[PDB]
Amino acid sequence: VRSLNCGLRDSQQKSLVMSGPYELKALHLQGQDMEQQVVFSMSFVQGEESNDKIPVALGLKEKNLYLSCVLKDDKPTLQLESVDPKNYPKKKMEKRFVFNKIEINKLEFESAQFPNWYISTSQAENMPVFLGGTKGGQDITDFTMQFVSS
Repeated sequence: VRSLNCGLRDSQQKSLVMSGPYELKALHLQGQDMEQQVVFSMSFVQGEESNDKIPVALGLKEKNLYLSCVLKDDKPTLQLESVDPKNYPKKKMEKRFVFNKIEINKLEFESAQFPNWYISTSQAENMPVFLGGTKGGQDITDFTMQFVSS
């Protein structure tokens, strides 16, 4: 299974960063808070490889943590789940972990497990990243892949 390493930044220039051990937040870096964005390991998994759609899995480089979509309090919710390093990424994986990466010049990440739910950020700084179902309103659903390198 082919993987890559990148950071993600919404369309408003908010970089994804770590909150505590089990949550992400978004805030404008560069000249405010310096350059360290979470490094994701994006794997090319199996599913419908539509037109501009590629099924991927988003993992926290070196944490053995994956983003997953689960129902909590009856709403599709983003959680970071533990996985066994022996078994992951590898595979063609479970649904809760698959996101359809939709290309536009920006990217959207739709929950494969919950069609029409997207990885979203608020307009406000330092807020948690979440699964949102509007794609219009004040929450951001568009991102760019950032180089980290080394």
